Amino acid sequence: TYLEFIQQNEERDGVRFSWNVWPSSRLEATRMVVPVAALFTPLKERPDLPPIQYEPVLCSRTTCRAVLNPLCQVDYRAKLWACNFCYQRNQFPPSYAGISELNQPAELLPQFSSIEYVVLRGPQMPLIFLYVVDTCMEDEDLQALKESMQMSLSLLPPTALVGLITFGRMVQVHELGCEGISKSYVFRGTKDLSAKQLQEMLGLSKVSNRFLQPVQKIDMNLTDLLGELQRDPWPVPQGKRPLRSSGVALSIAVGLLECTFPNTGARIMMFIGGPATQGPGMVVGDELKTPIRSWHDIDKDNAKYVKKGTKHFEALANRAATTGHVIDIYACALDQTGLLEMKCCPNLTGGYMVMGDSFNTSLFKQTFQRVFTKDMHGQFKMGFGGTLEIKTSREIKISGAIGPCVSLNSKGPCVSENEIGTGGTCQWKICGLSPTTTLAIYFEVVNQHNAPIPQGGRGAIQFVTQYQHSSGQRRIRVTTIARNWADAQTQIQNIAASFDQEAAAILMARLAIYRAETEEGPDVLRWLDRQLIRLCQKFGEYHKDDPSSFRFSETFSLYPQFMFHLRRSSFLQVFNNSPDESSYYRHHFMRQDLTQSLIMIQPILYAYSFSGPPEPVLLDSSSILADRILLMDTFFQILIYHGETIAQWRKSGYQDMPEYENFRHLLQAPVDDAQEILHSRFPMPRYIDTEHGGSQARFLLSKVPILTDDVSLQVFMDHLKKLAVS
Amino acid sequence: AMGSPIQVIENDRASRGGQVYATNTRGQIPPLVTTDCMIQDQGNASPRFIRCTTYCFPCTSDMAKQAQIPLAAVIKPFATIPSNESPLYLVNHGESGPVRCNRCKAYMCPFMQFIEGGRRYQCGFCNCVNDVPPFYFQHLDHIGRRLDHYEKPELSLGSYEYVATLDYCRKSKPPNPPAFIFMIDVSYSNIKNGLVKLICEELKTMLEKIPKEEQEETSAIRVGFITYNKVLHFFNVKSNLAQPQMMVVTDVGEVFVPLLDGFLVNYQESQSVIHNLLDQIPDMFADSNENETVFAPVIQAGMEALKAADCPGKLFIFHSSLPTAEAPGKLKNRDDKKLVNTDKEKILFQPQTNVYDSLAKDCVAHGCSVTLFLFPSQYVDVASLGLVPQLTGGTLYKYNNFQMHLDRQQFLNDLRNDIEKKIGFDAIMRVRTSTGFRATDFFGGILMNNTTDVEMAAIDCDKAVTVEFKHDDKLSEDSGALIQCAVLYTTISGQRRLRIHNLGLNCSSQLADLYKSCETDALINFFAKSAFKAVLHQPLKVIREILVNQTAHMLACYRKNCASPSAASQLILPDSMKVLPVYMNCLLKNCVLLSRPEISTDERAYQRQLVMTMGVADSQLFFYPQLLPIHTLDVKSTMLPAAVRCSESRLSEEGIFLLANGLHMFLWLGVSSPPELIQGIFNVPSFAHINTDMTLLPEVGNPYSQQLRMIMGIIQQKRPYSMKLTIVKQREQPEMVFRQFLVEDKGGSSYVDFLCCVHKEICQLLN
Amino acid sequence: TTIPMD
Ligand SMILES: [Zn+2]
Ligand SMILES: [Zn+2]
Repeated sequence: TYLEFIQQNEERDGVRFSWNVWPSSRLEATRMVVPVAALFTPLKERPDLPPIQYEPVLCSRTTCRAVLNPLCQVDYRAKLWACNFCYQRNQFPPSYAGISELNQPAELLPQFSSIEYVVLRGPQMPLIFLYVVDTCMEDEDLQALKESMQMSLSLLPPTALVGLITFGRMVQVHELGCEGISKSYVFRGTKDLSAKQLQEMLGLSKVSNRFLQPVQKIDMNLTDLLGELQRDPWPVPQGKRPLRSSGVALSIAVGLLECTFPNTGARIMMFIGGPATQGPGMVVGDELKTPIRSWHDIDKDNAKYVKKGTKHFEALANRAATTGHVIDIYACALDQTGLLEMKCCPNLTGGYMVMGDSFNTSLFKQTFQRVFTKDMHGQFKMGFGGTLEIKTSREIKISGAIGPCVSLNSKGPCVSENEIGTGGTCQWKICGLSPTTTLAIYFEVVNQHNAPIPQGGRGAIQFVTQYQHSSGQRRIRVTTIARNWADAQTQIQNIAASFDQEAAAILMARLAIYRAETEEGPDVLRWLDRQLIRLCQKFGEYHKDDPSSFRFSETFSLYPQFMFHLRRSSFLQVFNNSPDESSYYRHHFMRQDLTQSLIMIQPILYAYSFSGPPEPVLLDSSSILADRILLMDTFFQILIYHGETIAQWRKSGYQDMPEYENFRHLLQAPVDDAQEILHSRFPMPRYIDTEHGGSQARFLLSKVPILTDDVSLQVFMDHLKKLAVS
Repeated sequence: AMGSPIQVIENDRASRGGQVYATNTRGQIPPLVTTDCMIQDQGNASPRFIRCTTYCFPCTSDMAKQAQIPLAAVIKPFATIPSNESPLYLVNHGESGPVRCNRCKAYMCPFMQFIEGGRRYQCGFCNCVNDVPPFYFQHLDHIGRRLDHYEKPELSLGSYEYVATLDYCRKSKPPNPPAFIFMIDVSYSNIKNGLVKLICEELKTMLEKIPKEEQEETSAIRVGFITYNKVLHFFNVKSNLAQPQMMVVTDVGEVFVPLLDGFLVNYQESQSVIHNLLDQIPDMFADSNENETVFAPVIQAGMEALKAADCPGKLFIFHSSLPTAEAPGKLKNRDDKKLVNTDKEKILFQPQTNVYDSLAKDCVAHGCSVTLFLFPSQYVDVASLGLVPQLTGGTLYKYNNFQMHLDRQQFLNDLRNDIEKKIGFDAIMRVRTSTGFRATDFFGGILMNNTTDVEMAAIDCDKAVTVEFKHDDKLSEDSGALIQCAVLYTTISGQRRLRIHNLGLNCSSQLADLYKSCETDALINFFAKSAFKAVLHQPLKVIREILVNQTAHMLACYRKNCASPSAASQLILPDSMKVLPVYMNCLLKNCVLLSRPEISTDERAYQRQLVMTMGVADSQLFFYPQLLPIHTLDVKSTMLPAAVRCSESRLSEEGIFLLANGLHMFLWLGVSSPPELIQGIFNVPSFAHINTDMTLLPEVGNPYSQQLRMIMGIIQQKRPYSMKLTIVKQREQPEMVFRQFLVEDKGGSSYVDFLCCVHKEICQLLN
Repeated sequence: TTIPMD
């Protein structure tokens, strides 16, 4: 079963392709509509695997350098192995001597396609956590934040260096450990500073400090300071917003680590309570009279900050990414904080983006502590300054990648001229990554001269991810995968069967959304639809000009429905959310694995009823019944909807009565499953408990030339069916 | 043979000392500043507040021009008045405020002639008639004495104060009490010489003696603290911190105060936190290895902090060396040999950058005054570091090559003294006159943006502003010349007040009267300041020429117009100017108007400033040191020995002398100096047994060491700066310096040579 | 005060 194949290969290699059988020619692949792409998770959970301790072993050819893997042929009685990527003959290292057909090195076992090595680098660095705190918020808020901060500080490894920077009208860089007096360096929150200027001003050398010190050495002091922290003194006049130098504080923090611990794992964590009002990075005026830019404002070109403000953060983002540091943004305010302009920082460095109404909410507190989740060995499930390299067989080339990363612009034979997303490279830097971090790598078939050697068997791709494990341990994660080549003029079938509609869907949504940012407007829906049609035309069963005859193999049948939900999703239809929300959703979707990605594109709706166990039901109004309870799970929120009948039974009180044991259960059933998700899911979803005619039914109802408009899946399928056949 | 200084000072003490001086007559000539008499107001201002170069002005401009006697006044608005003399009164005219002529705006003083039954008072300065406001009306009586007179100070006294109404205040709102900001240079130099600890430890004691009116129980003056070295360290000392906070601002150039609340607190309320900080600062920078420091940013910062707390203030800056760290006001080591006739010599005395003058203006604009305690040890460019503090009305204290075991007491005495000084804030002095002449020039630690208002961020009891007048029209030998000084300021309690000084001078068309009423001490104070200001504008040889020619011109005029016929072989000098030549020669011999061979620019700049602020008492002594013989001292039954001429001729190998100019105090010892004395004073048996390098206070001694200590005290008494003692052993020792103060000897030319010079040009003016 | 210049 292909479904087992898909599952098995994702569980083993944290990989998922659009096609699992590739076209031996560039032409037929071009007209295969969905490109040979893969959703790739470099640190996919895999406890069944030992971290085998030793160097990886690489091909001796300089331009190749692949990692010895199960695809390489081995001549034991001659201590040689042939690189499956460039055929180069290679010798084994001395310690391998014993190697034999029946007792071979792990890296060569299929079970170990995907294995982790333990580099003996040398500099065992401690993790660095830099808190960049905003102080312009109500005491309730700042107090909660202060508490959340203390909590994290207690989860940090004793060797981890911690640094504190607070800001408001001005920016303060706290010198910790400094006992008896407690001091700090203050800068105008009105003007920038280079990592140099700051190094000089704060009086630091070149390349622990008084600013970043041991957790097991500062604990007391820092927790005291954190606790004594009070909101920005400078009073705010009526009709005005606080003077918050968010943009400068970040710049000072980025620079602080740039001149102290460059090129090494570290999280710059900036918590904000409102928008930056005193540039650079300024996001909006200080006079309440003016509302923060909207999606309409920004389109009517009536957003005078957006461009400058974003230009600022982008620069910071690239510095930090280039210095190998992560930037997180925890924005909690009743109104926009400027995420849209700041998005590139957590988007480019593998950082987190967390939205909220206030830090004094379970929503936030919960989310923030999930950030410091420990693994089975009490180590953060964090990875730092990862470097991802991807080798391909000579018949394949790398178009580009889409997801949390930055290009290392490493040219080579594997890179393709025609680039997609972050392309022109075979190497990307992912400063911050987790077991969930997933990237989208687009490939391009090469063998252009149409009818050439189909021979060689399969094509292969290798993924090498080096990173600094939270443990301080340096590591290299290696994955090598191979899929069979096929002659499309004799195997269209064997190829079409390999389609992975779910993956394909997401992969395309990723390209569609990447464009949505790019200089491209609503021509997205346009291109997306054009493709859907082309796919139906090449892989659908049908007689020309006979819509009623159109039918899809069960291998494709859901692709159409996926697109249907994508094109009408908040991911491409921004105008119903704030520029900030829009950025927040896109941030998470371009990260997520195939599973979560799907829920994000097409919410799951389960129905509960006295008549049978909970069963997923169509994301249609038809699914909304009077005697049924619904649990709609988009990724960002969990909603429970009580149908009319059940709403009355519930407003009537039957639940308390001992006679209606079951009813009381029914009401609870969906609530219980929402509790699990409300812990398991990382960005903790917003919760909603509504019912027939509730003020919040809206949240459910709403979720339930151009190829079409805001219509129904049926109409959509109709207009679709007819265009596919002509 | 001329009437020496000592004889002149003594004769006046004889005939006028120990007697009451009632300022009831108009152009009345007062005793010399060197004479101790009791003064009772009674109409015209006390000579302690204001003296003049002549108490009888020439009637016309041409007359004045013939004589060339500068008409000016030395004014010390807040001069300390003796305990045994009556204090000023505080007049409150209510809502309206003080009554003033509508035309020239002169205040209600004894110079207002009440007419028409006392309904309209004609003003004595411009002759305009005014309407005695309702509430102020009062019946005249026999010749108009108003039946009020002796009851109301403003009507019968020369000096007194008015309560200022809100329209006398900035932004028409009650000002706030001032604040004191201590800024300590903690770079290496001052950490090593143990100055930092000194200032911190000693500051814990003195912060208590901070001034406060009797009417209140605690001082309204708040305090602030700062340390620095090319970077500023502000401190938060709010009355609720168990520990003081520290905020470092490294953005010199575009400086700013990182606080408000926690910076400028009540020393009482935040006592324990401040001491806490004061114990700490010394250790805190103990290992500092920083040597370069900034300056302009510091003044910049304090001023800013004050502007923010919206209150006037005074910065007590403690600096050590030439500020070299890059930042605005960066000072180089530009000490050049551009003098003696360079015509460009002036630049040596002006500040390097154009920033200091600006900073000074901003300070004055915000009632910020800066007093600087400088402990140099090498060139420091005083012409730059002392501008803001001069223009701002502050005080400049220099301690060359500071050494703890010697200078500790001198500096601490200065500091205590300077903190307890009676001071007014954010003041502006205006000198109105009667019809005919007007104030046209000012000299003093002041700043002026227009041509009538003398702005003093801070003014104290020692500071004296000198005002030159010029003829505007013609004066009446009948009405004479009136003068009304008025200083508006803010008190340490935060009150807007006005201090008034009225003075009636005589007028005349007769040259005899002009001279008969001159005061040499006054005239010298003017010439000194006048020339000292000119240094920044004309070649010194140009200044010296004007001084000499004006001196010869004055005497020539007197000779050809007043002096009874006498032989051409004689040189006539009016009694008013007996000792003028001597003193004038001293000014010309002074280092500020002299040159290069020895004496650092730093020393010239320093003196040039110190004098600019002096009153008559001060300038008299500064230019003609007081030389007391100590060996011939009457044992326990003393009262300060008689002064001896400032010549080496009056020294004896067997004697021991005391020479003081108000700044330096030399103890000269001759070789054949009696071992008896050298014992009861330095506790060592012989002359060769004393070490100069050990100029510290010598106690013990029962009859003499005590009697000498007595006089040293009485000498320092009325003197603002605490003198630096320096022991000199006769034959070839440091004595070289000492000889400089023997102002009558040649050292320029001797007193006799100069006299001989003047006579030549007086003869040249062939008449 | 008269002074004969000799
Ligand atoms: Zn190879
Ligand atoms: Zn008048």
